[PDB]
Amino acid sequence: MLEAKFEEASLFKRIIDGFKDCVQLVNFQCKEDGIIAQAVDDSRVLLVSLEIGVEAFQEYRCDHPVTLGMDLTSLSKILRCGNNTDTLTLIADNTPDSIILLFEDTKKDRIAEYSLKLMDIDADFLKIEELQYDSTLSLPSSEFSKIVRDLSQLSDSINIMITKETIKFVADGDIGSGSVIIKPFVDMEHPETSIKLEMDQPVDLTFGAKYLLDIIKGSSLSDRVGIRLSSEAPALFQFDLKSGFLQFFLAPKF
Amino acid sequence: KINTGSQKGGLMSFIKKVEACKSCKGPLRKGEGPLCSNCLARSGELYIKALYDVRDLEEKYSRLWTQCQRCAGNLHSEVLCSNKNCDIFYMRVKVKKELQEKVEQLSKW
Amino acid sequence: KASYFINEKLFTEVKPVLFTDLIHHLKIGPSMAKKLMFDYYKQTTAKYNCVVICCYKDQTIKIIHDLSNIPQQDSIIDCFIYAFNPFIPYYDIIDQKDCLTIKNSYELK
Amino acid sequence: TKFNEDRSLQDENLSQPRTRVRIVDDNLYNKSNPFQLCYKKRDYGSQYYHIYQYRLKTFRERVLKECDKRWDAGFTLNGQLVLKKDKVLDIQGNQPCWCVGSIYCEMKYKPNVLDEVINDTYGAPDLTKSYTDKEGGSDEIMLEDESGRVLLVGDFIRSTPFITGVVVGILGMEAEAGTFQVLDICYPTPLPQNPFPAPIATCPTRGKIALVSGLNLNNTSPDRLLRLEILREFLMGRINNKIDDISLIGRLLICGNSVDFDIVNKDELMISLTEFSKFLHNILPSISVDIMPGTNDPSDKSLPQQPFHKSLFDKSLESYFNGSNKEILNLVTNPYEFSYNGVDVLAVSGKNINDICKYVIPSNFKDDIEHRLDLMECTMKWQNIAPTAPDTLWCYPYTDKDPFVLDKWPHVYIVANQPYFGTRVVEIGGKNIKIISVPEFSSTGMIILLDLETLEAETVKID
Ligand code: SF4
Ligand SMILES: [Zn+2]
Repeated sequence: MLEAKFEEASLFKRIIDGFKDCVQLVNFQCKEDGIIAQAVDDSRVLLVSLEIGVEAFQEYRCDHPVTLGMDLTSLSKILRCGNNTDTLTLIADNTPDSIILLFEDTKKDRIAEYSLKLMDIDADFLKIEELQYDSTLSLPSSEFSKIVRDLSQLSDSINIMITKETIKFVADGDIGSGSVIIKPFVDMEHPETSIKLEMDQPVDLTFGAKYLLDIIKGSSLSDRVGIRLSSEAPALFQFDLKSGFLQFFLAPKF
Repeated sequence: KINTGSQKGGLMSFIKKVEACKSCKGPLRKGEGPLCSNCLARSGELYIKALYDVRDLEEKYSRLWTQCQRCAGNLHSEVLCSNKNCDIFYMRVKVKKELQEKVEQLSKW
Repeated sequence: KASYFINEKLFTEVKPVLFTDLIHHLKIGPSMAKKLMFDYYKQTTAKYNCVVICCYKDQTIKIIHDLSNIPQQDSIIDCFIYAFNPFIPYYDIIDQKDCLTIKNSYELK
Repeated sequence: TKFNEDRSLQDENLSQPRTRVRIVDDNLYNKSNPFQLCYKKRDYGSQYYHIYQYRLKTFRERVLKECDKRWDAGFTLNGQLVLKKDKVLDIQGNQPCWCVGSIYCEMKYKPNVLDEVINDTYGAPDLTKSYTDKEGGSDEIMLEDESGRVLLVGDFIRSTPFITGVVVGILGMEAEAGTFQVLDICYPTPLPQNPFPAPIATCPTRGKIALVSGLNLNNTSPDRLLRLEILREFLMGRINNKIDDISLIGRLLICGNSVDFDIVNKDELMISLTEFSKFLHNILPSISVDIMPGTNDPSDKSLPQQPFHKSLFDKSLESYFNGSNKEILNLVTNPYEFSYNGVDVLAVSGKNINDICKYVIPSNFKDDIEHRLDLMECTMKWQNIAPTAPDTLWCYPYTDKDPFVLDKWPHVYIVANQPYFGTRVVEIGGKNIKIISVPEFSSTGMIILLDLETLEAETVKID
């Protein structure tokens, strides 16, 4: 019997809304050390992978590894029915036909017990074949999201140039072009505004903006994002969590 | 049913399949075998399901390829037919692939 | 011998008593069990439907029902009295220790 | 019977206390098995033409080892000296042409999957009692060969079965420039057959084996389990007045079709497997069994059926399934080649012979009483036990090696699941072999005590 009592429903709502658009049907694996769920989009170039360790939760009674066939649209509809003062708890019996979600308010008030039906997506559980990335950069997430937004406004193909320790985005469209050249920044006052490039290998890669527009949606969970780039290995965008991550795996178009 | 099979491309290559448990999809399958210690009581039903799937698939595969040979008129020669208007076209290859996957799944016991 | 008593325990219980149930209960040879069932049918006769199995020269081991006994009265070299019924849940698992007229030629290691 | 059993029920019962040790007759398994095909390394990407390539090659070689004898350069037919021209397509004149190639039958009632996909009636059951027209003569027989196919017409093809997949040398004459009048045929060369060391055995009675097939247990159970229990007791030395006559049964062979269910949702199959496991656990402490899978047993549908799996039996059998304990239970493949102390035995579930009967015996002349023994004799004249291996009785698309083609003639040849019982010793070039037709135990309770001393297939009917 799984019983994952959170600390605040906004955490899980943002966790889901970070990737509820790219993918739509996932398998949440409630194992004995938290929750882990990976999926791939229909275009098969984007792989979402989420890990919420047991530390992020408040209570965890799951004693047997269970699987939940979540449909992200219905679950987002359910999560939109949550307040900002509720301790959402996900309960599931031995053989789960449906999942129970309770947004019991801290002060004694109306408990919100929703029963969401589950499916069996019968998919495979995947994992990245790891490799030493050519450059593991860290960058404030809001700035990255703004950069992707204003660049994708121009064209539909964003390029990244990691050379000589200056992260560079370029986009060459029909109405013109746009080139952002941010230097590696570091400061003691604002730790979020920190950009430390790696001179391991120069990286010149171009990704489709139609996928970065979905990557940048999970920009609220992590105040800063870690982008790992390699000319052969597929790029990774890691949004760090309190006890996990919401990392995306994207492959440059070719 | 998310296929995600034989689609090796930009990202669908160099990816793993952790081979979760059967009938429960329990990731705690560190112990070898197609089943975890929790739902081991169903070890006589999942094998039946897999074996009967393999039976149906191999029967269909044999029927389709033997039918292709009869149509091609030749038995000792290779049938390299480009006719895409034949109902059995697009189906023989699908059944070959699906039977390959189901046989590889049956080979875990 | 507890034959007459342990048979009746299988008669208060409606479930039939095989001629091997005597071997299971009293741990005696098949011929003695057949003699026991025969005498029980002779002078110890509640009411029960009886079935006998008559051997032949061609080993045509037939269950003699409806008491016809017409085919080859003389070609019958032997006839046991089979189970007592007033069929049976078959193979009520017996350990078969010391109940074997013929033991196996192997080890079971 | 009250007095019929009176005189019968006075016995000696003197050899009761001691356990009568049975005989010891094993079979050699360490060597190899041409039919073993693990699910790993099982490539399905190939095509069914490699089987025919290998068949044509090896059978043409074996028959050319003997075609020169009766069809030499000096063989005359009073029309013109016979010609050796291969490539069956090149029959250009009335000269007697002799050539080798794979026979292919083309009936009109053979199940065509393309018609079923067109009419969208695939997956439905099939009556298909027979393939041959036999009322319009629409069926044809083509001597298919590498780059060639010539129809055969005449009267010689009316005697020989002429089943597809066989490779024999045909000598005939061109009739209508597309047809061929079969004048005679020649079969492959005789194979080697290991000797039969019958009297060398230190023990005087080398023992027998018990053959029983077509159990097909099902929840309907119209006394199918009653015959099973009677057979268990009979092999257990109880139903017989043992004078060391039932103690010489040793091994016990179950050849295919042990369970049965009308494929629903895998529930009756579990009860049938439970009953079979009960039978095995109740008979194994005294007898040693080895089970052959069938086309309805929970195993593959292709002919080289891999052995049963342990997951089909209960826990007592699982205990018997300990390693290095194959002498009690074996669970061999479907077509297996035992060696019961020198008696090389070949046993099949009988699906191949039934499929062959689909090629001759018509539905609504050759009937089926002893002609099935003739079909097995023909199968032994040829050197493969499954002539219609790719085309009609589906098999694995083997490449570069076919296990269905024979490499040596076995002393015994058992065919299970037959509608009748019959045995016959057939001699093909000195090497004479015994061929037994064990029937279905479900219809008729006949089991077969095959003696290993001198091959006397005695019958034991249970009713
Ligand atoms: S796919 Fe169609 S055209 Fe091609 S061999 Fe099969 S039946 Fe003939
Ligand atoms: Zn499990």
